[PDB]
Formats: sequence, C-alpha cells, structure tokens
Amino acid sequence: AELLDIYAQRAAKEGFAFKHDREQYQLFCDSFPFETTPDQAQAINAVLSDMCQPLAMDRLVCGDVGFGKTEVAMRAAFLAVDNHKQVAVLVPTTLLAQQHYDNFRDRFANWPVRIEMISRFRSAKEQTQILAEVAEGKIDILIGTHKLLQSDVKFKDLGLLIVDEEHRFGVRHKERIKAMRANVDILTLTATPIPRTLNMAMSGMRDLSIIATPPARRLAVKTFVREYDSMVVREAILREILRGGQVYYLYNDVENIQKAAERLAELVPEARIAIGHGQMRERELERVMNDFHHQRFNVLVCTTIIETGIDIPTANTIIIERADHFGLAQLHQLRGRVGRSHHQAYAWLLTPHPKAMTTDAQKRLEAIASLEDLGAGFALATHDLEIRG
DNA sequence: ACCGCTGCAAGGAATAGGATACTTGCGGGCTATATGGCGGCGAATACCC
RNA sequence: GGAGAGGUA
DNA sequence: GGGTATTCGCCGCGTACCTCTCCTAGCCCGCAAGTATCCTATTCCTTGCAGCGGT
Ligand SMILES: Nc1ncnc2c1ncn2[C@@H]1O[C@H](COP(=O)(O)OP(=O)(O)O)[C@@H](O)[C@H]1O
Ligand code: BEF
Repeated sequence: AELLDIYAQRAAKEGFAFKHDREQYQLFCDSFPFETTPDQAQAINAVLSDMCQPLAMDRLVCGDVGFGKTEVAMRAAFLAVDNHKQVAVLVPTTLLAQQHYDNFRDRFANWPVRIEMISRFRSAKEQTQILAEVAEGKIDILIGTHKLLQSDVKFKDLGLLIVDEEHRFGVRHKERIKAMRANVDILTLTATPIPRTLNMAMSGMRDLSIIATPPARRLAVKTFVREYDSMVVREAILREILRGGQVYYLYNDVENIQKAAERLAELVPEARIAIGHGQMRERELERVMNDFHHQRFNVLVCTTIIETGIDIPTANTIIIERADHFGLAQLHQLRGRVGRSHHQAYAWLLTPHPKAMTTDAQKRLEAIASLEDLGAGFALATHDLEIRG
C-alpha cells in the first residue's frame, strides 16, 4: 500500500543526465598531480558514465581506506560544478568535514567556484547567510553535518548529494535527505558497509564497485594484540618520537582521560600531549587540530571523533587502551587510517585481562588479528556478515 | 530590557544481561470377525399322501 | 476373586 | 389334515491337590520443565529549548 501511494515499484523516477566536456575534465585531471590506480580509473569511468546516463545513481564505492576514494568525489564535484548543480556533501563529524572543506578548496582554488562549510563551527548569523546563498544558488559546494536535513536549507537546483562513511548513520537519514528531490544522483562513499548495505550490494539492487588497488607506497600496517603492559606503550611512543611522528592514543573516556593524559605523561616524560574530547567548546579543538597539522605535540588522547580520520602522514602509530568493546569495522578503520606515506606504520593494541574478556570480544580480537594485509577491509566486512547478521 | 551565549535535556550509532512469553512431553484422570467333538433327544419343520 | 499353563495320585 | 422323515439346537461329558503368571483402551487436560525472545542497562555522536551574564 505504501508503494501504491507512489504508484510505482520505486520506478516513478526519470532521473537526470549530466553533460561532460572531455577536454575540460581532462584539464581537471591535469590539475590533479597524481596517477590513479587502475581500479580507481575503473571507478571514475563507471561513475562518469552513470551520471552521463539520464538516470540517478545509488552507487557503492566500498574500497579500503587509504585508497584515495575522496578523489573520486573531487572529480564528481568538478563535473557537478561543470553543470552547476549545487552539490552537497555529508559526513558525520566536524574534523573530517573541515578536512573535506580544505581538500575541496585545494581542488578548486584554481577553478572559479564557491566552496563553504555549515556546521556548529559557523555562527548562526552566517548560517542564515549560507542558507540564503544556497537558496539563490550562488554556492555550489557545501560541506556540513545534519544541519542540512533539518528542513531549513533551500536549494534552487539540488542535483548532486554526497555521503561519506555510511556506517554510524541511522535509517531515515538517507530517506530524509532523499525526500527533497527524487532524481538526484546519490553517491554513497564509504570504507566499510554495515551488514544490511553489504547484503543489498550482494543482491545487486544497488550499484556496487570495489577498489582493490592500493597506492604504490602504502605498505602494510603492523598490528600487535598484547595484554596491558605499561612499558610497550612507552617504548612504542619513543620509537615513533625518534622516527619523528605522532601517536594516536585511544582510551574512550571523557572523565578519566584527563587523569590518563598526565598518567601517560609521567610514564613518558618525553611526550608532549594535548587533551581531546567531543564535549569541548571546539575552539581549542580546531586549534589543536591545527597544532597537529604542525605536529607541535606528539601524542593525542581522544575519543572516537578520531574515527572519521584526518590522518597526516607524520602519524604512524596508534595505541589503544580499551580492546574489549569495539566493532570490527571501527577496529579495521582505525587500523588503516594510519599511513598515506612510504614509512611502515604501526598499530599497538592494548587489552585488559584475558579472563575479563567475554567470548565475543575474544572472537573480534582473534578475527582482527588473524587478518593483517592490504585489501582486508572488504573480506573483514564479509566475515562481519554472519556475525552481526 | 534586550541578546547571543552556555548549558542542560531529546534523539541517532556501538556492547552485556535478566525477564518473560512461548513450546513441549507427560501422568494421571477420565469414559466405553471362526472354521479338529460326539451322542441323545426332543421340538420344529418337510414331505407327499 | 477370575482366567491361562505345567505337574502329582 | 396326517403319518412320516429329516434337520436344528440344546444338554452332558472324574475327584483331590501343588507350582507359576496376568487382570481394559484410549483420549484429554492440567501441568512441570525447558526454551527463544523482549525489554533493560552501559558507552559514543548530533539536536532544541530554557536559563543567564552582560551590556
Ligand atoms: N594512487 C595513489 N598514489 C599515491 N598516493 C595516493 C594515491 N591515491 C591516493 N593517494 C594519497 O593517499 C591519500 C588518501 O586519502 P583519502 O582520499 O582520504 O583515502 P581514503 O578516502 O581511502 O581514506 C590522499 O590524500 C592521496 O594524497
Ligand atoms: F574517507 Be576516508 F577513509 F578518508
């Protein structure tokens, strides 16, 4: 009955056709100072052909982290601004939202087009101005979190929508963003699908694509599943400090993180530490993110806001503290978030007492330890299927 | 004497764990179709006048 | 209490 | 009617003792036990409205 309200098998849509100029797109390729992997090229060809088709997309590009997936979005946005179709981008954070903001600014500091962000960082006074500008269409590239899906943003011609890290998103988020215009091209970027989406990809009802081709210098990431030792963490911190890198410290607490920062400072007097949590006024958060870009302090304690990831090649090691309750997707994503460089990264994993571990925690840890190699996220997602169900 | 700010609830994503509705085999409690034995004898038909 | 089987004189 | 033959069915078949076993069938409804499921918590994130210093 619900579908009979639409009077179609999800088929009342006619879609849209994009026009691409081969020379213009080739010029944008020239503005990209890199060479894409063959599977990245295949994904580019598939997405460009699909948008050239007069139908709307729902395409999964589920490849492992560190495979330059974002550049596919960069080129999609370039072809969107070629048509001037008011592209919007969604990510469930502010850190990676800022990362995408600056990346798009870099991609379009040569191409005349307007890129901006709308999130908690912006004041409402300028949020209203952003909404007015996107109502008149003077803005083409917007980056922001769920503020857009609050029945407040107005688009003269909403023609392209982008979503990153489909995981951690509840249902009806995609429906709320779809409600505005049916024939918009949906580009679903992600690192790992949740079981339902992966099963639907298997069904073939949604377009799917995989990029099993890592960059040249992306060597593996070492992993070490160890019991709670206060010395391995210190010596690994020193190992990366002598290397000249940044350590990602995970503890997953917003109360004892304060004490833990000074505790690990006493453990490692050589370490310069900043304190990070999502319950902060965000001014010092962006300031210390800038500091991290400058690597003035080495090791950062943080909650799961780090999961989205703005990894710098300088960072080459992650030490966690809680290893009893974390999903396999998160484990693999934070494993692969490190790197983007020629240098061998590391992933030091700290576990509390083995007998305090429940059976499922043992299964998760043994599974993540069993597999350690490139192109491991997709197979890990397949294994997570039949586990989470 | 008006305002933008902080802060304090309401609703999304990840784990453990008891309650409790659901399913099942029973134990006692109850109700309701033959075929290898003769002999004697008296009554009951059959019969053919 | 009643049936069935075997046995003794 | 009547004297007769033929058939049908009922009646009957020793006394005393010892050992052993087994004695209605089937349905049905309460009921004990065992279980899969559903609601109950914890941790993270991003909103929406009421106080509130400050001027
Ligand atoms: N084929 C390649 N060769 C060398 N470096 C690459 C290649 N593809 C991507 N990179 C680099 O690796 C980084 C990966 O970042 P990102 O696009 O966020 O990857 P992912 O989205 O998979 O995490 C990019 O910033 C880019 O500079
Ligand atoms: F979206 Be990614 F993994 F940078």
